[PDB]
Parts: sequence; C-alpha cells; structure tokens
Amino acid sequence: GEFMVSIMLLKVEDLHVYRGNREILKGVNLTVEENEIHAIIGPNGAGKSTLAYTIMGISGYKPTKGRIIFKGVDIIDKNITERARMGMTLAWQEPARFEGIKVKNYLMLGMNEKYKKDKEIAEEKIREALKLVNLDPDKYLDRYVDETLSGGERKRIELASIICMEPDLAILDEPDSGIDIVSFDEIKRVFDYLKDKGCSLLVITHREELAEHADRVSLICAGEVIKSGDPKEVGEFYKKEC
Amino acid sequence: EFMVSIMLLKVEDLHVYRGNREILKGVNLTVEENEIHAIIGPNGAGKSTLAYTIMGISGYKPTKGRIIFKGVDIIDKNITERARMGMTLAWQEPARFEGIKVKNYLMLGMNEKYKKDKEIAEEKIREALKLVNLDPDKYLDRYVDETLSGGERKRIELASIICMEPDLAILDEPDSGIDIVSFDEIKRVFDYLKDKGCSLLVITHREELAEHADRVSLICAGEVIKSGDPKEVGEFYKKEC
Ligand SMILES: Nc1ncnc2c1ncn2[C@@H]1O[C@H](COP(=O)(O)OP(N)(=O)O)[C@@H](O)[C@H]1O
Ligand SMILES: Nc1ncnc2c1ncn2[C@@H]1O[C@H](COP(=O)(O)OP(N)(=O)O)[C@@H](O)[C@H]1O
Ligand SMILES: [Zn+2]
Repeated sequence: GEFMVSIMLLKVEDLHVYRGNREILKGVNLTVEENEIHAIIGPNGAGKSTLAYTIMGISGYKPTKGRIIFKGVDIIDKNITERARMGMTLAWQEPARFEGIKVKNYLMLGMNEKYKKDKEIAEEKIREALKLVNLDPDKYLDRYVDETLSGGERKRIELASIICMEPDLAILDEPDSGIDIVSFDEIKRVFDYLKDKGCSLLVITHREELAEHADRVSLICAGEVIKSGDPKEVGEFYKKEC
Repeated sequence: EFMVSIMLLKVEDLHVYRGNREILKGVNLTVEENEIHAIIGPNGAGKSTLAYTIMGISGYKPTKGRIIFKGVDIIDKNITERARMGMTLAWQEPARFEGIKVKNYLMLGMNEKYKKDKEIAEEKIREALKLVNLDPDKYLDRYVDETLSGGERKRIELASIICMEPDLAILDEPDSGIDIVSFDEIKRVFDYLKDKGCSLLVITHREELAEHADRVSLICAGEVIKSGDPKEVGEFYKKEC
C-alpha cells in the first residue's frame, strides 16, 4: 500500500451550542476516524454529554454556529431518525427502562440486518452478546428490560445491544457507569470486538482504565477541546491542569 | 459516664427475596454512630437491595432476619416512619422533581436546627452548594430536571444531605457521574457530615472513596465475605472477585 491516508467518519467543525441561556459548546473541533475508539474526557459541565446529544440530533440540541459532517454528509437538517438510518447510535448514561419488553426482544430491536436475515443467526447473536458482557443468556433472555434489572445489568444489556446493532458510529455516554471494576476487561473486550467489526466508538468516560484503551483521547473544558492525542499524556494533563 | 450504648444500625441475618431469586442470603452488617461504612462488591451481589431494604422501599421486605435502627425494630415501619427517625437514602440516578427550584429542593428535608431561623436556612443552602462546588448564584434558581447534568444532579443530592444532616445517610454510588478532579470535594462532604454526627453507609465502585471510609464491607451473592480495613478488604476484592 503506497498512500497513507486517514478517513474521517465524523467531523465536528467549530460547533457552538446554546442550551437555554448559557453557551455550552464554544467552537468544538472534533473528528472520529473509521475503525477508531476516540474517548472524550473532562470535568462536569464541560459539555461532553451536550456534544453527544448534538451529534445524535436530540430535540433541542441544534447548533447556532459550525457544522456536523457524518460520512461526508452535512447532517444539520436531519432528525435523530435520519441520523440513525445512516449508522449512528447513542447509548445514554442512564438507559431507559421499558415495561413488557423482554431482553431477547430488546436486543433484536436495532440488530444489524446481516444477522436479522436468518432467524437462527439472530438468535445466536443475542446469546453471543450477553456472553460478551458476562450475562448468562439462559438467566437474562427471559428477563424484562424494566426497573427489575440492576444498573450494572442494564448497562451490560445496553452494551450487548450495541454488539447486535454493530453500528458505524456508537456514541457511548459513560458505558462504565454502574459497572464494577473486575468487569472492566469485559468492557475493553467489547470495544475490541466492535473495532474488529469496523465500528467507531466515541466514548465519554470518567474511568482512566477505559480512556487509556482508546486510540485517541480528547479533553473538553468549557465547551472547548483543550488537548487531544495520546491517552496517557492527555489524561495526565487533565489530572494536573483543567 | 453513661453506660447505655445503642447501635445506630444493625442488620441481623437478613434474607431478602426479589421476584423469584433470593438476593440477600443472611446479611450481618452494623453501622456505628459517627462512622463512614463503605459497601463494596460486584454487580448483582445485592448492595442496592440492602440499601432499599434498610430504607423500607415498597417491595423490599425481608423473609428472614431483622433491621434495627436506634435500638428500634423498624420492620413494620414504612419509608416515611424510617425517614422521621433520621434515616435517608440517596438513590443511584436521583429523581428530577420538575417545577421545583434547587432552593426549594434543598429547603425540603432541611434539619430543624436550620429551618427555625429563615436567615440561617438561607445561609445553609448557599454553604451546601459551595461545599459541592456549585455556585449558589448560578444554581439556586435552576430547576431540578433533565436540564441538569448527571454530575450536577449528584452534587445537588449531596448538598441536600448537608442541609438535611441526617443520623444515617445511605448513599448508593454518590460518586457516579462525578469527575475524578472533584473526588476531594466528595471526601470533604463526608468529613463535614462526620463532623456533624452523621453516619454514612456508602455503596461505591471508586477505591478513592471506599478507602476514605473507617470500615469497608465486601458483599458477594447476598453475603458479607470480608469486613474491616479499607485497603485490605479492597485488595481482597480485586484478587478473589
Ligand atoms: N435548559 C438549560 N438551561 C440552563 N443550563 C442548561 C440547560 N441545559 C443544559 N444546561 C447546562 O449546560 C451544561 C451542559 O452540561 P453537560 O453537557 O451535561 O456536561 P458534561 N456531560 O460534560 O458533564 C450544564 O451545566 C447544564 O446544567
Ligand atoms: N423482580 C426481580 N426479578 C428477578 N430478579 C430481580 C428482581 N429484582 C431484582 N432482581 C435481581 O436482584 C439482583 C440484585 O441486584 P442489586 O441488589 O441491585 O445488586 P448490586 N447493587 O450489588 O449491583 C440483580 O441481579 C437483579 O437482577
Ligand atoms: Zn440464614
């Protein structure tokens, strides 16, 4: 291979986002490459979740200045459904509970077409995803994705949902939240498995254990990317300056 | 010189069944007056279930054993009866009570020693926000709703505990959603609460916070496996679990 190029999957250009009265994002320049794990670190109120919501096109999160480019398309006038059709997904910090929806049915919703095309393949995929996040398929398939699950179990089911979905870009807002340490290698193996399939993860995290697993980390302070690059160097700068 | 000694909280061989599964299988746990007792352990071990059973949350009734708070068996007392005795619970993922400003939220539940004088209560709310690093002038008139970030809502919940100043504050992951550059402020909140005579029963996944407790208890499959020194119990957890 002669040329060494980099492909951009997502490009956030000088993004200014106003929430209510306050200016949360003040010119964010962020890129996500194809098959890359890009972690976003920073203090509370810096605008990390707001950045994820603006990329997903959550109602109310429209930029006043700048633009979001996904797969070379300017997605500014596209609703959350139009962005999800292109291969983008968001995992919330506290995922929704649903009465009456079983775990098997929830993991089937959003499953990649390459698995849905054959019933037996889709059933094996759900079992594989639960085993990846350390949940016994025979104990959790019949459970409901409701208030009965513990936060850690719900967070693992959300991660299994991403495996089945196999999206082009998975934005994960604190995928570690509520999950015990000891289970942190399983989270890294999920990220590795997703990278192996061609996925790109944009992970917001407070765990250095997970942020150091990314290929690139970006520090965000007061709606601005302060530093970006090596996970350990950017992490050390965070723990000392901003 | 008064020999009458009363244990703040005493959980005796507690067996709790949730749905079909037996979550707690004989829990023996005690909380002393003016003590920070951390509870560590893997997911599904029953730590949150233990906190909900102590608070008397609807559906969390024990099949065997008993819960004794301030020498009183609270088994037949509802969550409101337990809260009047000085017990409180800070849920992991707190409620967004819309149409209620942060000033009203912090005033609901405030300790009587502060409510008795309007000026004292107004200074208490400002003090609590400053303790959790929130600027009172920026957050006092804000609404507790989805507008607040998880870290901000978790800090407001901690400020609420300062104003309340309870005898026993059960905190289910008080660190969750809070950045690591603010973990000293969480420890200073625990110190401030201990200084006032409060006892905290903190469930946590951060060794940073669990090592700040006077005693840590490891729970595995509804059972206390080890208890005592925070560093020794913490090392045993990473090793065997
Ligand atoms: N409607 C609104 N009115 C006022 N302030 C608002 C708002 N919606 C959001 N905010 C504020 O904007 C900031 C955005 O925080 P967030 O993007 O969640 O920060 P983070 N996840 O990186 O911790 C927070 O300080 C939040 O309270
Ligand atoms: N109604 C229910 N049916 C079945 N299982 C139930 C249940 N309510 C709770 N559980 C289970 O109880 C277990 C205890 O979870 P929890 O007490 O939150 O554990 P933890 N805080 O230490 O992470 C979990 O594995 C959960 O799935
Ligand atoms: Zn027993």
